Amino acid sequence: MRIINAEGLILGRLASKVAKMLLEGEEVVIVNAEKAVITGNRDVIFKKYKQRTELRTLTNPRRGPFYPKRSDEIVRRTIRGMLPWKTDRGRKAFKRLKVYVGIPKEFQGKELETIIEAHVSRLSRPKYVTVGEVAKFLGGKF
Amino acid sequence: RIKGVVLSYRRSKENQHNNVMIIKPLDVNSREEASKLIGRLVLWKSPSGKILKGKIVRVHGTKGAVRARFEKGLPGQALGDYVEIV
Amino acid sequence: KRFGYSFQNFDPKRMARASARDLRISPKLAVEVCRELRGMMLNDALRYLDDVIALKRPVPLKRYNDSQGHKPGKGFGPGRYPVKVAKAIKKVLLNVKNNAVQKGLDPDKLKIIHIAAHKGPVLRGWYPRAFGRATPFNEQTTHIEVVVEEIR
Amino acid sequence: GKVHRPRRGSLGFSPRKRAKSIVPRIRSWPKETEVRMLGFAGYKAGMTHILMIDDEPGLTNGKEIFMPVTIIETPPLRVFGIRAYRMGYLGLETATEVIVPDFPLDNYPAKERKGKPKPKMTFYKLLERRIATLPKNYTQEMFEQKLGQLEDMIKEGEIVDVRAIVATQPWVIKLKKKPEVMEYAIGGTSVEEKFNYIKEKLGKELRVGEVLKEGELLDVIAVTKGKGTQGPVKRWGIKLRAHKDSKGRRKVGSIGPWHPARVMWTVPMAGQMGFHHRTELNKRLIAIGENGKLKLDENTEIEITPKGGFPHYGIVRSDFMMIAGSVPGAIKRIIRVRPAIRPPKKKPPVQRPQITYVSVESKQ
RNA sequence: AAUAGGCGGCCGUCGAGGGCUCGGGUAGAAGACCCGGU
RNA sequence: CGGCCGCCGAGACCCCGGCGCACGGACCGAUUGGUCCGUGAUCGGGUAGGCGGGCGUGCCGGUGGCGUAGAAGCCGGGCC
RNA sequence: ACCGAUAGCGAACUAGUACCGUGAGGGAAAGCUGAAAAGCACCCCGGGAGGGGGGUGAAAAGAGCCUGAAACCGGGCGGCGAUAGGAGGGUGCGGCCCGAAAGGAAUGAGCCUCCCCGAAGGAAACCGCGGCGACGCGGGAGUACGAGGGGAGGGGACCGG
Repeated sequence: MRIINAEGLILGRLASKVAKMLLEGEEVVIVNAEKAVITGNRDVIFKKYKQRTELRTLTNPRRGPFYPKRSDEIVRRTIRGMLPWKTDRGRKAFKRLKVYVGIPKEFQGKELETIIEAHVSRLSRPKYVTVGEVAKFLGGKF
Repeated sequence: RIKGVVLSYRRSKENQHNNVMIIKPLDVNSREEASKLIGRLVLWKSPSGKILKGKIVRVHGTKGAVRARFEKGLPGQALGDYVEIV
Repeated sequence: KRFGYSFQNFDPKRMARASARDLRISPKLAVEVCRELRGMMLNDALRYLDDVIALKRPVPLKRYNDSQGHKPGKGFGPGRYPVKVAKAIKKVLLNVKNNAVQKGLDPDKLKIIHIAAHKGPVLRGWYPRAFGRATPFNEQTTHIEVVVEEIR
Repeated sequence: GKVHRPRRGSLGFSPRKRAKSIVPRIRSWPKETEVRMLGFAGYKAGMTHILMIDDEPGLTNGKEIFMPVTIIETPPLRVFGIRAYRMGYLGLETATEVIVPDFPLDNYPAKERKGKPKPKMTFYKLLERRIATLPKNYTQEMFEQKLGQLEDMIKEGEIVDVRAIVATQPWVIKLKKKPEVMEYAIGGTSVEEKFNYIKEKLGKELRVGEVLKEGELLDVIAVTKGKGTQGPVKRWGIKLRAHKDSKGRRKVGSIGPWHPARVMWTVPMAGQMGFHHRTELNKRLIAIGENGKLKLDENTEIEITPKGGFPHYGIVRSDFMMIAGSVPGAIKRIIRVRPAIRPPKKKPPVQRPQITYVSVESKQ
């Protein structure tokens, strides 16, 4: 089991690496989902996520796309998008992932890994909005 | 002996070759390290204890993966599973 | 003699058998009742059939249950009271009990190890309908076979 | 152009299904600084009317006006449990719950029949009709240890909320014997204060007078009267079809367009009507009466029970509430009340209004 | 709610609890739900 | 956007083994043929259509046989 | 050198019959017990129809009668079986199960170990050098390996299906 501190990490690259590990067959726990960053313009990102949450089935809301609003759920769905979700292998790989906001009591005092391919130091300018800010705009709990 | 992970079949985007598998050994991360394993056997264990035999024939890519040819192809439940080199 | 049994391992020293042919009852309800009665003791099965006839206990339906209302209690679910089928199967069970007694087995240790219902010959008839159409009106008959064994 | 009109019925009360339980649940609680239990419970008895001098702001202020009221019988509740809530990952999670040990019951209306002495009822016997699995060999000492452990957890600070578990006593008013067990929040900002408030009344009786204030607004929660299966005309208030319709008049005409090739959930259809969980807002508590009697002007006391008794209900014998207007539910239904959660900016004064006449004539 | 939840209590490694049956509706198309049963 | 480096990727191309075909050759068949060798980078998809060979069914003239120690037929399997 | 009961005349048989239309006129379906009825005496159960024993027969072939196919229905056994999506299949293998004969096999199976040759193809450790870099070049070396073709030793029941 590998624990990854999502603080100061690019969401897409972190999700790609984590999906790769899950497919190779490891157990991954992400510990700081609310601190992941998304580069771009704040208004554009907010509009995109608002439209994603607005997607729903007209004939029955109980079947519509349930796009997430919490930070950990946003990270989980981003990772799920990079997996063969429509296959047994993809479902099993997704079942080996846990995402949390903040460090839970059970993970305190443990080794927290990081991905240098997703750190914010790669960016020329730090123009990004955190998943926590996105969830706050969307109205999620955290 | 060495431990390895079965990654996938030898494949294109929409074509699959059943008797060749891609295997990643634990502590190899280059073609130079992976080339030392050419000619070594690869063993896979079935749930009932049956042993399936293959041999490493070529390196794959540049990150340390290798190609193993199996006389009888792996079932496909071996994807992401562990195999023994030698 | 005229009809054979689907049971393969019949042992005359420990088992008894009986049957009824060309019964004017519903084969589907006969199948349901036989499925309920399979694996039961003879006296318990007789009490079951008596309760079904008296309407104190519904028979669940697992295969033929279209447009069937549920019943009070757990496991219901569609159920009904096939009184005619219950009476016919009760007659068959009494016959098998007599056969076992005449063989010499104890009636209180008999378990129904085989019971089956089959579709028999169809008696054909017609019923008039609108626009000068003659339309089938048929009776489906049932064969019942039972084999019981003495347990020790 | 076409003709516009609002849609038939509201989509904010869907699904229109039968209530999960006949005992109402309370999802939200008002924020208060006073340390008191935030609500009460009772049984719906009937409706009557009064004439009162209006005190609420408006055009008819100071003029004697007609007012319909509902009488809710509220025998004292029994406070028998305390529950503690910690903060979980996704919300409140109960950490522990302590109930008092068994005690003799003295308010049970035992009657001498031919042979045998008084039944001599005790608690955990009426409660068994609801819980059915109660502690065995439970002692005051063990109860004290459990309470001390709960208090120690509160001191450590793992507890973020405390609530009181109460039970109704229908046997006092001879309505029935099976009680209703409910959970109630306590106002205030100190968990220690709330814990002391519950602890001082654990195992005791709480009366509506010690909880609620006359003349204040309340929210009323109950399950409405059941109507069975009802068609769309009554369920959603659709318009009857043209009188020349040969396939029926009490049905929706078109249940959807060609595309989407499915029936949308918004099309009215027949189904369950009534027996729904509902909440009513801003119902004034006109008065609180004791022992089935209401005092008027320190020298007149009247019986709230009308001549011949309430229809489909007995005689009021315990404390009761007078609620302005109507409340959801049937006769003898369990009704929960809480302090109003969204009162108007200009609320009426918190005191009993001047009552000039109370109707006690036959209601049947 | 597939991360398919929390807590108190009773039970098992004969037996807690429940169903049919009984008298009635705060309920009802069958099921279900609710009160009572010495 | 202007360039470069390494990999991965077909039934394509290369190699080993097998089949058929077209043409030529040797040898051998009492009615269309059979065995073997040589060449094929310059033979091997295919609708309409043309041509060659082969499998199966009833009966007749011959020839050689099987069967109550179990024919035809039918059911489930092995081999070619 | 015709057909062999949906064929041959429409009719192999109580067939131009049954039956349809007021009427001219139209017009089916339907063969087979066994060598011999030897066509089940007697007992138990059932209101009966029948069921179970017991008899006849080389064989129930039991009159609902030569063989009894397919579709369909009921039961038994093997496999799957209530979080999973594609016309119900194709390639490969794994799990469970069957596996006497007709396939191989104690004159030796799956399996384990070792040795020789080898087409097209074909690395790397390390050393020297070029490039800002990804990297490349000469040696190692056409070496290790390589489809397939042969040999020896061990074990003793599976392999194919």
